[PDB]
Amino acid sequence: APQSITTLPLQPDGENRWRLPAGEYQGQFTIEQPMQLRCEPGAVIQSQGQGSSLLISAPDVLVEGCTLYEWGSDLTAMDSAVFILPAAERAQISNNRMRGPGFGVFVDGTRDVQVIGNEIDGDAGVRSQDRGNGIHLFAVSGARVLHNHVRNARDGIYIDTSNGNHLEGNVIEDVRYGVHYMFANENSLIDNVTRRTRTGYALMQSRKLTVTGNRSEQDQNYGILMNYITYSTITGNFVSDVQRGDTGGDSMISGGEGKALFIYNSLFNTIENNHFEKSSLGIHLTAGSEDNRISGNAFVGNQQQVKYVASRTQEWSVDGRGNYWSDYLGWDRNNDGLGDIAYEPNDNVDRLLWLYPQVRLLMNSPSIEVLRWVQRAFPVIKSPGVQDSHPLMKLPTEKLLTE
Amino acid sequence: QKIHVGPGELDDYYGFWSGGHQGEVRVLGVPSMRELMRIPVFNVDSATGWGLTNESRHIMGDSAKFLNGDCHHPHISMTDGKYDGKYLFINDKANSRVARIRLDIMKCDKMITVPNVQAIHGLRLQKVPHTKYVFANAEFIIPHPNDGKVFDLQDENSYTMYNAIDAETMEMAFQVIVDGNLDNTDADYTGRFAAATCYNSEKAFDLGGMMRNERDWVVVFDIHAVEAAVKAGDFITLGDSKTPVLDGRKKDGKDSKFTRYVPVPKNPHGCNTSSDGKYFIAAGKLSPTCSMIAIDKLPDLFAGKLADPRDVIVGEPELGLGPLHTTFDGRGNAYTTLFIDSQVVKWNMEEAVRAYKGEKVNYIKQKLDVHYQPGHLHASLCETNEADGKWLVALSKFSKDRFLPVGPLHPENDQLIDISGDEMKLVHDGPTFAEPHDCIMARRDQIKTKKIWDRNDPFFAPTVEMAKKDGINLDTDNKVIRDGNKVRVYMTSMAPAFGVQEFTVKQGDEVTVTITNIDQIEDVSHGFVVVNHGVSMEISPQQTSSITFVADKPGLHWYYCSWFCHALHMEMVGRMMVEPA
Amino acid sequence: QKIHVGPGELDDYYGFWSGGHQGEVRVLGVPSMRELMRIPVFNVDSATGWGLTNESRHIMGDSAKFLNGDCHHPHISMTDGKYDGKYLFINDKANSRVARIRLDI
Amino acid sequence: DGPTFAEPHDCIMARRDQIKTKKIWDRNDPFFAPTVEMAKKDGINLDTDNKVIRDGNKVRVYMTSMAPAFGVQEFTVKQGDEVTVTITNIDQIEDVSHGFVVVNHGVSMEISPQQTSSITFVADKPGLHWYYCSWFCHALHMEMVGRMMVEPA
Repeated sequence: APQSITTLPLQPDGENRWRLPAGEYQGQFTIEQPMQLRCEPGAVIQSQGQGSSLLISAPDVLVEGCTLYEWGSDLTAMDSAVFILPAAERAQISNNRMRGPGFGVFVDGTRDVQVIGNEIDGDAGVRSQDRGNGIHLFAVSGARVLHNHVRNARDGIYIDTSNGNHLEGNVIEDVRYGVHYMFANENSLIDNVTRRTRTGYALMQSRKLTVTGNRSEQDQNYGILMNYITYSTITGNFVSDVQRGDTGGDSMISGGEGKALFIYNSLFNTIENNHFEKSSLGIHLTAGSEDNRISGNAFVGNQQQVKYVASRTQEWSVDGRGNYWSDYLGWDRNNDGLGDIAYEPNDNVDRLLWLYPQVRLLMNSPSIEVLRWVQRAFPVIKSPGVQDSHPLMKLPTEKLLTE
Repeated sequence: QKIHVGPGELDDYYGFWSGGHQGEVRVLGVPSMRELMRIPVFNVDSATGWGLTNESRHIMGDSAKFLNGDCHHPHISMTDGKYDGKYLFINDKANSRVARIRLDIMKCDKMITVPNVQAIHGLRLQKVPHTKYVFANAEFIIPHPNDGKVFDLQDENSYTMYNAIDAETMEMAFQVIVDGNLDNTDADYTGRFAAATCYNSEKAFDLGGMMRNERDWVVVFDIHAVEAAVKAGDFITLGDSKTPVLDGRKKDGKDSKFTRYVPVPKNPHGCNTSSDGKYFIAAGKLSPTCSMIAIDKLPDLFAGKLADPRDVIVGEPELGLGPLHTTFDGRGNAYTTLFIDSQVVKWNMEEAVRAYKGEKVNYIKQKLDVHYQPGHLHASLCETNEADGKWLVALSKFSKDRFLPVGPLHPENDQLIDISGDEMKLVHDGPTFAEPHDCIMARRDQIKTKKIWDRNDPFFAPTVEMAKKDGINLDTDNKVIRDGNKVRVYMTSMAPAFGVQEFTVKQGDEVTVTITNIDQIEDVSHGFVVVNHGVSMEISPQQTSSITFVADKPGLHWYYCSWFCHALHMEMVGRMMVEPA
Repeated sequence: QKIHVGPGELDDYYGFWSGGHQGEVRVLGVPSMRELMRIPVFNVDSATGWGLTNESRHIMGDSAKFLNGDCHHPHISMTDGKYDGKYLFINDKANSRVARIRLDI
Repeated sequence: DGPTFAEPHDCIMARRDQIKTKKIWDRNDPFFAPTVEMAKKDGINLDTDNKVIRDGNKVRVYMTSMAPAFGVQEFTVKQGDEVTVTITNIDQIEDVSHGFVVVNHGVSMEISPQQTSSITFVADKPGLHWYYCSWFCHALHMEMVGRMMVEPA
């Protein structure tokens, strides 16, 4: 593993500057001095296949423009394209292109690191299990991951046991999980984009994070999976078309149903102003999530909008603001009274109002109307507990529909 | 099926849930799922006198000083890969103990404190040719020797060992030094390769460090090589225990003759053997994947005729978030709990392998929303090569609101899932206290039982030997023996009276009451409780048991029977007179 | 009349069986009759740490030496001949004791 | 029909409405008012402090515990000291209970949310003794471990 003191330095003045001319630099490389390696538009570091293309082991290193190919395959030795050691604080990895069967950027407990504007690609030859993560973060703090494209590398970007992170603008495509995210307290995710994944946002076992402004496109099996996520400010998200596990001649009877929001055990959040659309289910609520504040959301075109299971009563309407509730059947007689009927969810009517969209007309007839008036007075179908006292007739989240 | 065992109808399976952190063992009737019996193992049970009766303390040894236990995995001894109902082995992580319960008396007979290790978590039984060795895992790394000299955990002498105890004699057979720490263990159906998951490969004491490495290995032990080494005598020893200790630690990249390391991501928790015995399946708590090792490929791996350690992985199914345990239904399928996803996902081993080779197949048959946070899950007769797949029990660790509010502490939820057909469906939700962490199920025709004790049982043999020493025929003698300050009262008991209804002792005497229940009737069980002296026992038919206690309170004291012997139990009583010094 | 309490439902009655020789008070759910909780009272428990912690030993007082107990009759405290769900008093025959159980915790 | 072990001699019944409970503890609760008073004796706020005090042969370890990490993950004591582990739950999520189990010292407690529990035990055996969490409370329950460093005499 020769160092960057080898090859062609062409040093600019200031000594915190080492340019890099074009060419086929073949092998691995280790950074052991404070450097700012800024290279020309096209230079290629071709690691034949043995891993550890760049081992940054010194503080204050800034790598810009580099292109990396086929760095490694062995996950056991966590071979990556960039492997920032814990003592390489304040490192910056900007505007690099990386295509290899393994980790793209790996920060191992090094604080105040900046991974900006990197397009990471992975080969499709290897199976999804052995592709290797992208932008893996361990015990990191103060870091900022902005506008990094990662494609075809399992688990999108991964955060573990980290507190000081600020995430923005990531365009994650064709990965197993959009953001795999475990035991990461007091973080922040903004304006992320996950497409064609198998879990758009895995918000696991964490605390006091902000997931404002994110955006999940045609994902699969999950849109926003939240486990034990407390004291958070979930806002601004957009989840669309979370397809199920349907490949080949099979049917996962009573399973595999996609979910826009899988909210689990998360007692305290501030979920508001989110758009969940064209899903196979929304706001799946299990365990205990009392004291959570849900308002101003939008659920359109869902096969079943909610699957509340707890035996307690919880109103998702803080300060007279509910959710758009496409299934909501009629009734906005005061001009702005948000609604008179509380949206008591029925799973069966949700299925009808999605497959047959004209049934709303059929259920606005005065006869069916008085029947419903008698079915909201003498309960028929035991109350799935959720009930929005003040549902919404106008459709909010219009700003974030298409952006 | 039959979701209800009503009055008159009998239950179909014995289910040996553990007592979890309480320490006991709970015998339930599947599918009725009600408490048939509570076998005290580690806790001091006032009911049967466990921990207070002399025979129980003798079984404990020097562990009697300890009032707590933490039992995780119960298992039943296997003959020819099938349950025989002879012994039941359970572990104790809190105090690093292994206990043996005779299943024909439903009481623990043996109890060994494994030396020079801490936190015995993993525990499983050899399946072929019989339960000859029982394998245990020490979850926490300690220095050796642990004399307080060096507290560093990264030293060469900081390690854990794969304990292996002889099943019959309950004397430790061998110990194998391994890198990292072992969480769960399992054995194959060849009797040769036993494997255990290693999750702290990182070797970090701190919080986050244990997840540094992307892949943490599943060690595999060649038991035949270990036996050959033990016979050859090239085994080291530690401390005051002559237990053979072997070395499976790596040495500058040279794999040991005893152990082979197979990388698995990430932090694996579970490890099981296929019903046919073909695939080791190891969970991955933090990876969304399960490793699938061809057991038939292990011989070549140890021989040194095989390439990279992972080549032995013949499948890596992707199931979901937080796979923890894998229970088999003998029909070619597997059932795994998705912890973070909070589900139980069906899949097909062979379809998973075919997918791993490239062919597109959806090996994921079904997902069932268990409620909530499942841990281990167990299908009936899964550990046998005779799995029937008629029931599943999944043990969710939080109940949240699924039951009545019982205060700040909540019971865990064991859920019964009919799996006889092709569709998994919940049947019964049961609250359980003290967090059972695993269970085992056996058929009603597999566990033979004894209604009445046999007078030559080794359980209470020390008491009978002490009786021969004093020339007392326990069967038909009621007498008081006074030697020094030690008073020993030998009585028979038959409802509704006690054989000795009085005996005067001097203050401070170590009184030792021995009671024999000669009644030959079934279920007529007596008790013996001394008021204000902390003395309680149960005396089952044909069983003789003794307790010792200091009579430090002068005056008249009354002792009653506790179990209800006959209509006039409130009448069976006695006066233990203590005279001041 | 109906006896099956299916998954996701709740029982209608609390039943505070005593533990007899166990020394505990067993909260069970009528009509499902399933062990909702096992309050430790007189035994030395290993799950809740009862009998080991300083608070429990201080509650016991000088009777903590006794590892055994025998509890026969539990009865909930009532106001004006009606339960108010405040305290449950349980007896101990082995050691001649009377214990109290706050029904909130 | 039901099987009940160890002869429940009697039973009492109440309605669901009659019995009201507490999802999580309070911190004014009398149940552990003595221990809180002990904290006043040392000027220790159990809610946020994580400290070890050591006077003579009595070592006290006040700490907070929230899933999945103990507030104090290492305390060094010399052999023969009565160590009084006082551990408080700063977790406000219902049903998330932790445990304190010291390996091979016969020390186990449960800790409900917002509960304070203190156990005194003697560090007879010198060396490194892992203590883990008993009640499963978090995904990474594996790392809810701490190491007690007992100095040889």
